[PDB]
Amino acid sequence: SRKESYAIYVYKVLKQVHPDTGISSKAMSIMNSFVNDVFERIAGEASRLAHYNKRSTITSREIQTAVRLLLPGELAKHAVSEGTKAVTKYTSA
Amino acid sequence: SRKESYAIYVYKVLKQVHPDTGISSKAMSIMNSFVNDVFERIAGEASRLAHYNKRSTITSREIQTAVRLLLPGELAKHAVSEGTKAVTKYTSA
Amino acid sequence: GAKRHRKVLRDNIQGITKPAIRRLARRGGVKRISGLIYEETRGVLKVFLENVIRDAVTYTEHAKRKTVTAMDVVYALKRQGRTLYGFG
Amino acid sequence: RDNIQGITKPAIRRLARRGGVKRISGLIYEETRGVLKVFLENVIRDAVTYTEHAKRKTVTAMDVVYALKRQGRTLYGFGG
Amino acid sequence: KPHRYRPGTVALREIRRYQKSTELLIRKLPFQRLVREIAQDFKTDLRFQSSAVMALQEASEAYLVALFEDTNLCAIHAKRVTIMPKDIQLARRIRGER
Amino acid sequence: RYRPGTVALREIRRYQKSTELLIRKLPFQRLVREIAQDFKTDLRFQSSAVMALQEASEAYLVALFEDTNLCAIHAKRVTIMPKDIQLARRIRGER
Amino acid sequence: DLEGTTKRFEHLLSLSGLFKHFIESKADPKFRQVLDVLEENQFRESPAYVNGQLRPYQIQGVNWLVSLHKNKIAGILADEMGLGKTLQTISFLGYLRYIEKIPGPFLVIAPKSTLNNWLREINRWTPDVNAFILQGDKEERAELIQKKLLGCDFDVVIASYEIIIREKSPLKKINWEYIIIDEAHRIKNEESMLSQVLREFTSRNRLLITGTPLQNNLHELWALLNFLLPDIFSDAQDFDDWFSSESTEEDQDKIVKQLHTVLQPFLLRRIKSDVETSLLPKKELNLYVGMSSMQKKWYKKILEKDESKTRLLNIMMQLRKCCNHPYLFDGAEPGPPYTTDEHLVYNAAKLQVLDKLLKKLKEEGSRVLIFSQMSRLLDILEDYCYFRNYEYCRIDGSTAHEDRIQAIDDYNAPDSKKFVFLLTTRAGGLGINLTSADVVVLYDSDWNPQADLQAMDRAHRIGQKKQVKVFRLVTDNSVEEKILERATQKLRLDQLVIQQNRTS
Amino acid sequence: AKAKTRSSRAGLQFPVGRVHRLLRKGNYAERVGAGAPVYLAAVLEYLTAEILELAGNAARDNKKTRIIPRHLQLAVRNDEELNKLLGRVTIAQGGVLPNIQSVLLPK
Amino acid sequence: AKAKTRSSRAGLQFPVGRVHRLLRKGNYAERVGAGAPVYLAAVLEYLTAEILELAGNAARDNKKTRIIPRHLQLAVRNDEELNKLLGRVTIAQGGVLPNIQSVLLPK
DNA sequence: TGGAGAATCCCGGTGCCGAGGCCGCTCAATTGGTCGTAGACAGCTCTAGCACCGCTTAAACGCACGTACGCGCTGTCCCCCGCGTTTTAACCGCCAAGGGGATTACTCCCTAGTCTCCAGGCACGTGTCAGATATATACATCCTGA
DNA sequence: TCAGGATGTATATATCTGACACGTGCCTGGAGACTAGGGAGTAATCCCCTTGGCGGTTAAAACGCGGGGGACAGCGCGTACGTGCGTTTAAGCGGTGCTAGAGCTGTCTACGACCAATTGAGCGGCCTCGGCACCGGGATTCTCCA
Ligand SMILES: Nc1ncnc2c1ncn2[C@@H]1O[C@H](COP(=O)(O)OP(=O)(O)O)[C@@H](O)[C@H]1O
Ligand code: BEF
Ligand SMILES: [Mg+2]
Repeated sequence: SRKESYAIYVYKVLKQVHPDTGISSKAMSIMNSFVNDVFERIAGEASRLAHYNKRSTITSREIQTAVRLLLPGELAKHAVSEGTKAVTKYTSA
Repeated sequence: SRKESYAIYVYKVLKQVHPDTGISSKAMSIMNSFVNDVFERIAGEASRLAHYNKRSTITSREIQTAVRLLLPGELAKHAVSEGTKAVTKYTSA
Repeated sequence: GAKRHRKVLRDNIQGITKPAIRRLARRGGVKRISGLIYEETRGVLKVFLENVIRDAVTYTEHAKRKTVTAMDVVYALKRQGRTLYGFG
Repeated sequence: RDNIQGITKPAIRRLARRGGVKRISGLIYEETRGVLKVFLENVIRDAVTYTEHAKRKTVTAMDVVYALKRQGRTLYGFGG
Repeated sequence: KPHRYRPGTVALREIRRYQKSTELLIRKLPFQRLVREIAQDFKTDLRFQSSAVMALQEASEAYLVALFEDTNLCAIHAKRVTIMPKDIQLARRIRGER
Repeated sequence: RYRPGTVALREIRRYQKSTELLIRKLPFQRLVREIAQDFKTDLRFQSSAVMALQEASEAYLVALFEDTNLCAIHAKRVTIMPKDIQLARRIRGER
Repeated sequence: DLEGTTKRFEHLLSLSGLFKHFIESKADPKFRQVLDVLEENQFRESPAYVNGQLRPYQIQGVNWLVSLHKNKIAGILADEMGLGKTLQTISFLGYLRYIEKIPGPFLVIAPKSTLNNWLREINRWTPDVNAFILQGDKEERAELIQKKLLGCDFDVVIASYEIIIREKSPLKKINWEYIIIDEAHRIKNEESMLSQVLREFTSRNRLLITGTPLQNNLHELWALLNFLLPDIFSDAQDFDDWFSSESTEEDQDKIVKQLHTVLQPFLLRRIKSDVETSLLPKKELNLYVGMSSMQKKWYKKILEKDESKTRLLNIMMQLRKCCNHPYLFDGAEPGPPYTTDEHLVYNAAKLQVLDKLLKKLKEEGSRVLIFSQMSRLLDILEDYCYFRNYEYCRIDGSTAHEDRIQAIDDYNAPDSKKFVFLLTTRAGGLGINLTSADVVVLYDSDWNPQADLQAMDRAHRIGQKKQVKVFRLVTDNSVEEKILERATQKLRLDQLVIQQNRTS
Repeated sequence: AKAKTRSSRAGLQFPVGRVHRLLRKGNYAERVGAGAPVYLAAVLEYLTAEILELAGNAARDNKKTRIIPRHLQLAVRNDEELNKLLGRVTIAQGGVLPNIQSVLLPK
Repeated sequence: AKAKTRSSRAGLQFPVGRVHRLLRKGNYAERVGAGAPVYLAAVLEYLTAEILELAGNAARDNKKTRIIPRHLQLAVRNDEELNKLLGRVTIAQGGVLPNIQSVLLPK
């Protein structure tokens, strides 16, 4: 059966960052696990926020708040900046 | 505005166990918090069990497994016994 | 004169006095206490409170409120893995 | 059947060296064997609970990963 | 001659007293001022509930009591009876809070 | 001959530089099967399942030994001891 | 009891049938049983047991009070302050002491600065009365309760506001004759613990006294009134909606006559202007001064939130501090040694005109009094008095029991060179007499204008041999202007009906 | 017919209907079985009765007749299963178990 | 017309559509907004890029051209914020940071 | 091997305030239908787990030997505890005054559901080169003796 | 203090190979389009609740000081732990053999969602007295110095 992951996207990001560096299979699996784990943490926190405020819709504002709760210190500012930039560009075009 | 809790039910259980002992208000608030917390723990564990097995229903089998995963030792054994007793009585009657 | 400026030295963290810290240690079961424990304890408490209050304020500000509530504090604690019973 | 003794003395010394222990007592070995047995008991009991719930008869790597995650030790690299 | 107790007797008596009681051990106004001052660095002009401040104080005192128990264990481990900042730091370092 | 405490430091550097496992595969596997024998009979393990158990166990023990070392230093020693292990686990709350 | 109820109705029903209407507007115990049967069917000589002379209106007030006593009905001595109402009370207690020959248990309540005055005047006039100032810590109150209060070795006892709250249980055991309540301003609230504990004591009569009548509302009015005759009213919103708040909707202004005629024999209020007793009025000036140029910058920093990184949770109070004085905001005084010089007066808006006025009044011989809300502002004023080296005495909240007395005496000592006298507002000006002073100045405005009036008339009483020159300070183009506007609003919301009370 | 509550049918005291509603609206899965609320209510009742029994004994052990947070704390921290369960939980106004270390005491 | 993927029009590399699907099929809420997946995908891409550049630097310092779990471990444990984030995480075939206490080293 | 002083417990009386019982009503829980799909169950394939044997060799083991370190003991001195006395700020009542959080009513636009279609992503080959492996030389570093 | 021997470790270079980077082919899941309706947003109103100051009491913190006992440093000694070496032992790798059971597909039915009507269990409001927390005296027990 067809099983999916984030391998191709992680590889594209790698070729954007270090243009001539490869990555082994075990490391690739590790980073797949990392992306899944972070995704699930953020989504769970956003879900709990939305239920907390008796709303029934996860929006970019709940995602932003969950990011600010989970990520530590200087990481949070850059993360929210990247998210805001992406959403702004998406809506503008 | 209506606000619902477990006061009356905790009180009925108390009157079954210790027929004459009372209970204060802060103690009742603590018991309410305890019941809510255990509810949430069991329900979340059962939810992730159902998701792991690619099911879409929370059944008594999921609840039983979640109890067995959360409660320690004798608590798990007697809780399983009580839950099974209640389900058997519910179906047979 | 020159008395209107004789008391400007609160420094709120000093509000956690030496006797209070000693009482806390006694409840913890400590029989004898060094003299440097007080400043160290004040630092530890300040860090703990900063973390909890940051989380509670984030929850509150998300909810478009201006009043930190007992529920917000409870959820901050629970998010730090310190569940608190007795406040709803 | 005395399988815990299969965790030999040199293996424990290697683990201690990786942890940074320069000089090791002699009673450490039984203590560490007991600690390891307790840890394994907890993790395997949770893993077998997941396996039995899934109505399988084979303990998969995912069951171990889930059990570790439940106890609070997330493990990266064995699938998802 | 004045009647003085041997050092440690009053310490043990206080230990029994405070492990018997349950009231809060920090003065409420100083604690509230501290909380408000700390909050001032995150969002200007907040407004706490009394129950919120009480919850903060409960949690803080429970945390400090547990930390002092661990500190006592470390101090005993070093064959002392006097708790020291290195004992506190070891307790937090093992807990994973440093 | 090397003076005591030299080969030990050399081994410290070597094993902190390395990455592989440190326990023999088959002894660990027999131990795992024996332990699981007490929960349900006639289980059956995937090789990756057993490997995951080994990775987790070794990581756990290494971290525990770092904490034990800290306690031993705290008592002004260089020799870890059972009571050092017990103190470390009690502080972590595994007791 | 019920016989007393019938006796009371003998005089209440002797007024309009409005008491009957109130009984019949209840939505009812057996008071109707004694009502139905009735429905279907002196000493004007200034008696000499006092040591002094009684004024004519004083004798009239004593006669009104003894009429209330004979009717066994209550009332309120709402006579304007400083009209010898202490003398009225002392002569009335002498009346109960001698004419009825009943010196018994009596209870009087006064503010802390004023516990001295009652004992001094009772000693000056009727030294035959056993009176205490029940002060001291727990133990000083302990032997006082144990020895004399338990020994029943007294006639009257003088206490403060809070001490009765502290000693309710050893005082409930003593059934009283009078619970004398000076400056009855704490009663305006029903949930006030003082009211909560004064519905508990049982005296044969309950003589409420005041310096000024109600402050804001018919609500306030019945809040005071309920504790006069409670078994008669025992009702909460009936009294309000029965009168409909000065015809709040139709603005008839004629139904006020019902209330006013009910209260006219049921209250006794006189004005200083009618019966002078001093033959000299008081002047009033509002010294509108500009808000200081230097603190203009910080006032902008407060308005636009510009110094920074500080709390502003009560913009009212923050702006009010700024309008009072700049240096209260913890840092306007840059000097690490905290210089004390003409820079303070230069930087504070009011103090320049204040220094001019002080130089004027020192030469003019005016003996001045200053009131304020901020004890810290009084600290700054104390430092500035040190700068100018004037003699004075500083009474503030929480000074002492004896030190209040000694400072008052030092100021009021004859030929006292104490030119100024620093004082707070809500702790200082509640009943003391300072006729040795003549001019009263307010540093700030207060959201209780009736309290302000209470304040200015400290020196404007019987014994004032000079013209009272009032100089209130109001900052121009400041929120204090709106303070004054709302103050005038609340003055007129009450004073029109107060003036209608006397006329009809 | 005649209404008879599911809690009564199961022979419980906790509200099966309320628990079923809470499982429904909690977004735990897409569907909820019919025996899940009964099982969960039985488990919650068992745990509640267990702690109440222990705390009642603790309260009677101090010659009291009303349960207070101190009594709850004593019961929980003295029973080892419940101590393991509520290992991360702080009970407000609960206090601490009396315990002085071995070497601190006078010899 | 001709489609243009949401990832492309947001300027990302991670799949916005896949994240949208996972959010919807994950029982996190009844409804899912339209900017939630874009935001979440951008954040995930940021974190991935961060770890990747640190691991690439480590591998280059080790004179290798491929990234391995050892390099991931070194990057994560040498960056303090990432270490705080992944505090309860074990990386298979990771190893430990080289570290010896001062008192153990010879004098 | 002791009484004397301080701490603590025993017992009864008192005031209070919150736990516990009663009551109206409303909204959530139950009862009874219809309908659609999740999953229970059968049957098939073929992967991957279990079992055993043979052979190589690297690690584990048992023992010898020496010294470094743990641990007990002693003395010293400094710093914490205990207690008496003075000062300070906590604590509760009180007074205002706004503001913010909840409620209620209405509206609209943003998300789920449905359908169509095609290209992005996944499974499957394939070559090749980065790393693993094996040797050889260079150098750092430890250790005993001078 | 240093010298020279000895041992382990890094640095250099030549050779395999199997794990990764890349190309093909296909199919399924994401994008485009369109509709309905309900959740979220906005306005207006209100009323409780948070804040800041003071007033006055009083309990707790602050402060000073003697002294004693515990932290700490040094010293000796004796044994338990580290280092090395030869012998044994079992891990690791390979290979062959077999089958349980994991994973998938297909059918169909029974169970859960949803809706509408009904009713009664639980919630807020209201009253009342008994459990509990002092408060004082007296009695007992503990600690400490003889
Ligand atoms: N009839 C009088 N004869 C002499 N002096 C009087 C008389 N009435 C009042 N005074 C003086 O006027 C002052 C007013 O004091 P007091 O009676 O306490 O006024 P109040 O009771 O209104 O405060 C007193 O100090 C008193 O000396
Ligand atoms: F006239 Be009284 F002193 F207020
Ligand atoms: Mg008078």
